[PDB]
Amino acid sequence: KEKHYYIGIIETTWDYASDHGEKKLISVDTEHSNIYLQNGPDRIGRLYKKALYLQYTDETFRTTIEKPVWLGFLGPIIKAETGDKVYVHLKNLASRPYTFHSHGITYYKEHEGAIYPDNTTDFQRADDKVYPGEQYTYMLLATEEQSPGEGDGNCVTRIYHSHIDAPKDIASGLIGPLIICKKDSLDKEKEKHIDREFVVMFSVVDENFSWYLEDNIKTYCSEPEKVDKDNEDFQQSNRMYSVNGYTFGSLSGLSMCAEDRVKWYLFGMGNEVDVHAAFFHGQALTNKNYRIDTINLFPATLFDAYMVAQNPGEWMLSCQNLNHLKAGLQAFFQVQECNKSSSKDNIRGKHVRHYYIAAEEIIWNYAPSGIDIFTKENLTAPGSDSAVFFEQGTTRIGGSYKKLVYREYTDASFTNRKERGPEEEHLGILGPVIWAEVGDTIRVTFHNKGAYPLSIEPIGVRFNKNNEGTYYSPNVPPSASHVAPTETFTYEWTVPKEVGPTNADPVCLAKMYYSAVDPTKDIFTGLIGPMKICKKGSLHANGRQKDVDKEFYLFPTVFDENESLLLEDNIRMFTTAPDQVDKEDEDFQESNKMHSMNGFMYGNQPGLTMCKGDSVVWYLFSAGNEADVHGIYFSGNTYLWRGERRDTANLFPQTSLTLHMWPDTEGTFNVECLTTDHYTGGMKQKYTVNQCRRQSEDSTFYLGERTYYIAAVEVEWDYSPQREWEKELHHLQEQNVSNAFLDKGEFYIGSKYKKVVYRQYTDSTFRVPVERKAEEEHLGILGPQLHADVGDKVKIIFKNMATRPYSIHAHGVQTESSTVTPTLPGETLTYVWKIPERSGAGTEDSACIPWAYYSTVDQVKDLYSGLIGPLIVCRRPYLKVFNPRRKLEFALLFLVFDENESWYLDDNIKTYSDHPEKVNKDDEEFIESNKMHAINGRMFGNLQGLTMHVGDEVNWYLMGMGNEIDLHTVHFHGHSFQYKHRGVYSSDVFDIFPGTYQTLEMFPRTPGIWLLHCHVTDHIHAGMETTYTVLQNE
Amino acid sequence: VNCETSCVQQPPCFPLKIPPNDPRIKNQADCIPFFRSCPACPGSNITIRNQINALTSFVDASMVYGSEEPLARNLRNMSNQLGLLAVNQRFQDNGRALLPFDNLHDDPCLLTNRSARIPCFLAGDTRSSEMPELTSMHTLLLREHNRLATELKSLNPRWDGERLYQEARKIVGAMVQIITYRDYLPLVLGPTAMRKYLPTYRSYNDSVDPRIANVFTNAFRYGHTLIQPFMFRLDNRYQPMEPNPRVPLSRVFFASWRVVLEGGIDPILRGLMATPAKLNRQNQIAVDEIRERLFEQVMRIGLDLPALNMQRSRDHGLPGYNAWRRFCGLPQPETVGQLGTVLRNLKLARKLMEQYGTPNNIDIWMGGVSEPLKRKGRVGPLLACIIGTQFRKLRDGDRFWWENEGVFSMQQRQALAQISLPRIICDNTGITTVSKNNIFMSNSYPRDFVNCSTLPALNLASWREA
Amino acid sequence: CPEQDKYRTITGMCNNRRSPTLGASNRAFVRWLPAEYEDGFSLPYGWTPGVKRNGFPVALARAVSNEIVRFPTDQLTPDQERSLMFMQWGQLLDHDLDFTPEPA
Ligand code: HEM
Ligand SMILES: *[C@@H]1O[C@H](CO)[C@@H](O[C@@H]2O[C@H](CO)[C@@H](O[C@@H]3O[C@H](CO)[C@@H](O)[C@H](O)[C@@H]3O)[C@H](O)[C@H]2NC(C)=O)[C@H](O)[C@H]1NC(C)=O
Ligand SMILES: *[C@@H]1O[C@H](CO)[C@@H](O)[C@H](O)[C@H]1NC(C)=O
Ligand SMILES: *[C@@H]1O[C@H](CO)[C@@H](O)[C@H](O)[C@H]1NC(C)=O
Ligand SMILES: *[C@@H]1O[C@H](CO)[C@@H](O)[C@H](O)[C@H]1NC(C)=O
Ligand SMILES: *[C@@H]1O[C@H](CO)[C@@H](O)[C@H](O)[C@H]1NC(C)=O
Ligand SMILES: [Cu+2]
Ligand SMILES: [Cu+2]
Ligand SMILES: [Cu+2]
Ligand SMILES: [Cu+2]
Ligand SMILES: [Cu+2]
Ligand SMILES: [Cu+2]
Repeated sequence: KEKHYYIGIIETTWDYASDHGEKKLISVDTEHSNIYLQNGPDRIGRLYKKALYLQYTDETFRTTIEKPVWLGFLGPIIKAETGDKVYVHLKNLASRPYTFHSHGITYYKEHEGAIYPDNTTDFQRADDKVYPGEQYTYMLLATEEQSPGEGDGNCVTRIYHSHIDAPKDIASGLIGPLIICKKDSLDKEKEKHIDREFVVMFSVVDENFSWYLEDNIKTYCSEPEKVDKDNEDFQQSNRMYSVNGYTFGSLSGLSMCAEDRVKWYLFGMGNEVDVHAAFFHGQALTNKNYRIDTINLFPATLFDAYMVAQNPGEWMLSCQNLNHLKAGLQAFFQVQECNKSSSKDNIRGKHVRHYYIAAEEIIWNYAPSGIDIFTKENLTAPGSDSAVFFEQGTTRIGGSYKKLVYREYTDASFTNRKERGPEEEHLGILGPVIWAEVGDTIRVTFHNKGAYPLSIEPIGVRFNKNNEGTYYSPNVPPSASHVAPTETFTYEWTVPKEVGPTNADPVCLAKMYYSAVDPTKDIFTGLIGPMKICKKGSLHANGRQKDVDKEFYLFPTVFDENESLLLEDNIRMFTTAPDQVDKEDEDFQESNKMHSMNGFMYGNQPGLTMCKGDSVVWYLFSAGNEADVHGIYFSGNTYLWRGERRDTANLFPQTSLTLHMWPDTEGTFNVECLTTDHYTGGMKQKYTVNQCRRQSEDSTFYLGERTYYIAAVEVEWDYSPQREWEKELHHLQEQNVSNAFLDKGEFYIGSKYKKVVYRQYTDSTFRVPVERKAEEEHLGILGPQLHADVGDKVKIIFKNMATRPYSIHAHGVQTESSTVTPTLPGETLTYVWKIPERSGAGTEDSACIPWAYYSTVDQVKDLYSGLIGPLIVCRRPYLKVFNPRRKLEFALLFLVFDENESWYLDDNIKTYSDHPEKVNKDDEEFIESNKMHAINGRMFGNLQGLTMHVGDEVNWYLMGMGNEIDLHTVHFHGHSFQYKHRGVYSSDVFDIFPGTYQTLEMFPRTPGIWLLHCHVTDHIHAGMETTYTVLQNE
Repeated sequence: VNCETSCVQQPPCFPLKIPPNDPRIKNQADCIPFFRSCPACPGSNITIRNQINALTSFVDASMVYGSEEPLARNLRNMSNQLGLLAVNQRFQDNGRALLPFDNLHDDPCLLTNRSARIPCFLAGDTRSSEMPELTSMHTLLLREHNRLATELKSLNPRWDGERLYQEARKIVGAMVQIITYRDYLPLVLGPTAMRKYLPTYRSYNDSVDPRIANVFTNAFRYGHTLIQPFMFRLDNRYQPMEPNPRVPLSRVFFASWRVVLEGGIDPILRGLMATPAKLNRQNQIAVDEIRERLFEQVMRIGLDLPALNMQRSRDHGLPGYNAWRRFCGLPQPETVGQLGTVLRNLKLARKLMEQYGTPNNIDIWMGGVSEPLKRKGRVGPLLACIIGTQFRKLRDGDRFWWENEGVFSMQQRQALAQISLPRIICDNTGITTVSKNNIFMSNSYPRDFVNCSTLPALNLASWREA
Repeated sequence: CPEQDKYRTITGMCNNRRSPTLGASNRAFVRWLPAEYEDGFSLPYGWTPGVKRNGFPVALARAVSNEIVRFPTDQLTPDQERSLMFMQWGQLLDHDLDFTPEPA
């Protein structure tokens, strides 16, 4: 099919919450909508003049195609099949130049629609600039490289938007979805064997980043002289927590039937705070044929869903994000009787599992011992990291908190306890682990004894309309929504095969339950509990898995006691002067914020013991807000998740994953969250492996015995050696134009920093450094590409030429001990790096996978001082026994380098600053002036070396490290990639977080240089972007 | 030093030099690549260099299940409690199971056919993809495991994944043993050598060393003399399958794509059953497909299998022909006329004396395969002795031998005694007409063929726990 | 080794209870005759130029193959009493018994 849609950009008045009456929302307190929607002489209101994509019938733009009303402000539904030459006729009636730039569809430079430096003539720059009163024809093509992968379904999620200054057009509204699908999956533009198709876009669309924002204020605000644009509360009222624009559940037309085979294309967009967790209330969904409930959406993240409509009623599609959930990021939908016409299962009353939990209040000390175990430093050490949290004084509470939490009882009387054995010793702040098989019927007798009404919200089981924990609506006695301080309610959940794990998922899956009256506040009180829904014929009578040795439940999260209802109590009870307690102070809020793992901080969680030969099945889950971006790391051990082998697991509010592991190294290891402000913030722990199997001389398997020479050397690091890529970009955007990171001004540092990196030397002399060849020139700040093949023995003969102690160590690589010894100024040491099968790729991993080799002297500060490098652990017959191989290998580290958190800040303040006597490290403007947003350590199209040929196989190893604000959405222009063994999955916008390491296989064909960037507003504007050169044959 | 691209004789390489007037390799500066086997004790000035067995010596179907714990786990289906071995996640052979692929970095598969993009298979042993006929046997046994685990789930519902897998593993392992000892070994050794070296089993002897002798790694390579120069594919009526009924063997090595894209494993098993093997004759030892073009598609130069065998015995420091003769209580010819008498072939004795100068120096494989075959057997007296001795030790020194008491019950042993390879093919493929027992003798269609319906299937009754 | 076990271990360990590694994987082969090396303990025959074995020059493996193994394929004799499956069980069986590792 030659498809010809006629896109048109207009400038219309858009209603964010189109009423019309009358809603009560989850945790929303009525008189709170007006924070974002009410119009006065200071607030802009609910209506906003915005740029919008519209579909038209004719080359003559006079009559529009009506858009689905659930689609909101998004551009018209564009679909493309494998080999379809889809044309796009864009017209711009708007007052400013825009564009059409599309994801995951092949285009020539004459039809990209994304402006940025790219040594190209005018003819190939006409698409890049479409002014008012202009028309352009965008010739697109869905190729074999671009179409859905093997493991994908028939259709996959894609997008399109205007691309002069990426985010500022999107925030102005210009964002439309594309639905890329296989060659013959569609009939009448409708996917074969699909009842309904709905597009869902979660985006806290920030109107402060919109062009028209300026012309939005002249009209609706009664006083355009009393308003500052640098005003946080004015900036808060304009951030629109919106799924398709319609905020506070104002989203309409979402009408679906019973047994309706419904497809969901959900994608996230915005900025750093756009940390999304979508969930369908009492609905079962499937991704890549895996059972899920909570999706995680982030800027430009492309994701699809298949759900069989079940359990009729009027439900909720809410944002997990507890801050987003208290900002009306919700949407109602109806499943109706029409009536079926099939049932399936079936089994309401069968296997009856009965639990008798009860809520109660206690003194919960986070670090019971009173000592940070990692160093033996105590919690009240002067000035220290842990001091700020664990100080008890005038206005600081200390280590103890009053917290309502779940605890299980044996029977209906609630008089005597079911006691916690050695297994339940690790749970702590977590309540009882509730577990079920497929076919069972779970009944929970909840006896609340706390002075606030509560409930229980299970995630992973089906529950009827009158057994739901939370309340929400389009329109005494003890119920399900409300369980008063004195009351008792009996829940009744159903768990069939329509909500249970399918063939593709492992035996048990990680799930969770939490009180659902005000989950933005109830959870932070500690009313969270682990769940474990499992298949038919699996668990023993006691509850565990057959032939699985240990079962662990870790719930790493930032417990915000400020959000706790027991805030007023904890103030009165532990602080010396309760009168002086300032709730609206930013130093006080960070104290009650307690970065923990199961309610334990700094390594105090026990009960995490296992032997050398156990079948360890970790069940993880998380909660919280846009700060909860986790990277839970297991040192010296590798787990298997869905045939993907990692050591670092990623969590976001309401994520729940089941990791499988088997210990091989004896020792006291670490459960440290890689997130650099959580780690020093209190999210690091200890798990132990004993010896319960005779030693027995092993090491009979050494198919390789390599030796490498690394050195932590110091040189001046230039983040932008030439700022010439910066000017052309801004110029081509008409932009102006200040740079907070690079410009020097009066006292700031600029681009040049004295940093410490690894480098490759010839030998033991450390006199002749290895020369970095053209193919390996893309490394930048990163060290030499270490290659290890399953069965190798990698020798690192490290030297520390730096002036202070550093250390070399890898991710997931097997070592001898549980400790990495630091090396000193002048010293030489040898670090044995063993490469077993478990340190290699999994059956669903691409044979060449990356690991991050780092430093253990100060993994927070050394990281930001410049210690990072890629380890490439491949399979076996890859090496060619030589070197040069026709499989281009690129490694890219996506990290916001916090120059503040270096060992050489005070040396950067003295050497390069014009006026050092005017630098206060505690200024946010200067702290921002030193967070250089750089891939591989190079900003604003500075990263060279990226060059490949037409008809090449180009490997991309993407490494994620850093902080809470280090969520990075890696996007390639002009071409997509393919993940999963054999390249079964395909995507052009990937999710890279502090801890994730992934190979991406790209098959390029179009010649020319292409924009390579993260897709986060701030980060893009922070120069986190480069290019790659695909050249045509000789 | 890279042994694959360099002809320099430095560790861990030992390249085979090229003689003048070589029928193929014209450049005497060239060589056939060769990696010395891994030493048991690297860099020792004390130990005498010995080599490592990466597998369990026992006949326990380790080629199916693996011999190391990481692999053995990864070969199982951990997505349920059915006790299954993982199957391919992209392809099926007419709705029947294949092997889980392994990622294409640059494994030998993506080399046999570039555009097909079929990687090597993953099995209990790293060599399952070497020839498609071998692949077909791996696939066959993997199907039989999953079939046995299924039937055992219905017969014993209380059983979990572990119990099902172990019980199905215990069966497959016993089936490999029965076929090997009952059908295969008498046809290798002949009646006389069978009676001598493999007497009737009595019970398990804990004083019998079950380890594979270094020499067996070379001596059992007699099978290289049985290789036909083609892979033979036959259709459902056992007629040549078009358009490639006879694929030269140098185009099938590591050709995993032929299993996946060229009709599955049925035309292969049929071709194995209804085509004769090559006979080992004294002037017709081994075909040029393995002598001249071994692994031609997956490396820089065609290898010479017989020459590698000889280079390997030296690498392993194996004594010569006469030393093994003396070990076996066999007379040692010292002159050319004596070697002529022992080989019952003077012309070949001469060729050997021209090469080696004395019979003492003849490499074990060459001397072994040169000896005239025993009646109703396919090795000579020296190989018979080495091969025979090895399998007696593997039988008598296995605690889990299917006939050893307590391994199986009496009724289980009785039920197992009814298995056969033909029946396994009947139970796990789209093939409905198979060879008459003995499968290793029959090979003429339709003379030596019966229908699957005539063969009783295995009775799992005595496996009911009740 | 446990007192009781109905199933084999994967490694083969504990099959012999008196010597539990016998037959197990990743162990040195047994030697039925003492090893014959050019230096008597490691170096293979044909490693050092001019160094004879048992008083005679070591023949190149490739030359023995050319003069003794090589035959024209049109002279090939099909076994009238063995099938190609006889060849294939042999290889399958060998792979149940031994694999001799080399450096990658
Ligand atoms: C598709 C046909 C076959 C091919 C391509 C093949 C190829 C090979 C190769 C390349 C080696 C290693 C050579 C070296 O570098 O020293 C080898 C060794 C071996 N093969 Fe063959 N083989 C096949 C058939 C057979 C048969 C039919 C038998 C026995 C009935 C056999 C017995 C073995 C044994 C016992 C070894 C030594 C294995 C070890 O311990 O590592 N082969 N073969
Ligand atoms: C079970 O297996 C073991 C091993 O085959 C049998 O032991 C073997 O028995 C023979 C004869 O009794 C031993 O040979 C002897 O050598 C000595 C020392 O040179 C010599 O003095 C005698 O002339 C005799 O030839 C052989 O060493 C021995 N092997 C081992 C490993 O101990 C055993 O008898 C078998 N038992 C049963 C019940 O079948
Ligand atoms: C583009 O061409 C210009 C010269 O016209 C040159 O500055 C530059 O090398 C080219 N761009 C890149 C980064 O390859
Ligand atoms: C930590 O040190 C303080 C003094 O700085 C001391 O009072 C306290 O005992 C120490 N902490 C503990 C609980 O050991
Ligand atoms: C496991 O078994 C199920 C049911 O037979 C099958 O569909 C699935 O493909 C298997 N999984 C693997 C990884 O082989
Ligand atoms: C390789 O496989 C393809 C199928 O992908 C087939 O059509 C082609 O004949 C094969 N190539 C050769 C050289 O046999
Ligand atoms: Cu985009
Ligand atoms: Cu964290
Ligand atoms: Cu980024
Ligand atoms: Cu793009
Ligand atoms: Cu872009
Ligand atoms: Cu920033």
